[PDB]
Amino acid sequence: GVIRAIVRAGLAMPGPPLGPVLGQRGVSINQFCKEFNERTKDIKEGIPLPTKILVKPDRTFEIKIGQPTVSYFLKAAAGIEKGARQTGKEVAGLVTLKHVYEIARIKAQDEAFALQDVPLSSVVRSIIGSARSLGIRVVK
RNA sequence: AAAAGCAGCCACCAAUUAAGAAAGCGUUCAAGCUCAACACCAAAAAUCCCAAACAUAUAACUGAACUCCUCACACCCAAUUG
Ligand SMILES: [Mg+2]
Repeated sequence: GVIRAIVRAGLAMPGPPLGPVLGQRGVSINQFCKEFNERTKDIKEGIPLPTKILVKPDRTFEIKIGQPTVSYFLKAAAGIEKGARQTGKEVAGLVTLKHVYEIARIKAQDEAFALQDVPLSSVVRSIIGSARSLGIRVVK
């Protein structure tokens, strides 16, 4: 019916997360990989991009890609790749306010990513809480 | 190389208008099914089980050599004794 993937854009086509996991349901991996590579080339690579693949009963696909994620997104915005081993103890990310405003503004895009709130405060609160759960803390 | 929500540890925020970084079930692994919440909502052993038997007429009856009623009283213990 519907599957949710998070394979990295730059990553061409692995095996487990796109081979047997999908073969059990019968698919055409060629077209899926081609569309994924096209969407990856359409924008700078090196960032995960979710997707809402719509598996039709006629063995046809209609991929629906979106904006980057939140984990790696904030990890790259703060400047640290690997996260903390124990949070919130092992602090790491220390983001200011202007960067948070900018990242929230550029994230406020795809409606499929839960954008049922008119103001942006409610939306940015979610990513702020997610960062708090991570080894990142909001400065100022 | 993997556990993403349950091989192991951390904090467990918070957007859905209004509620789990997940309380179970099932997944190598994700897939699927529920829940927390919201909208009216005790019996068994060998000859054969063993007293008939009734729930609905007024709390009181029956029941000794125990006590009493007429008379006179020494006349219900092993061994032993007087
Ligand atoms: Mg007498």
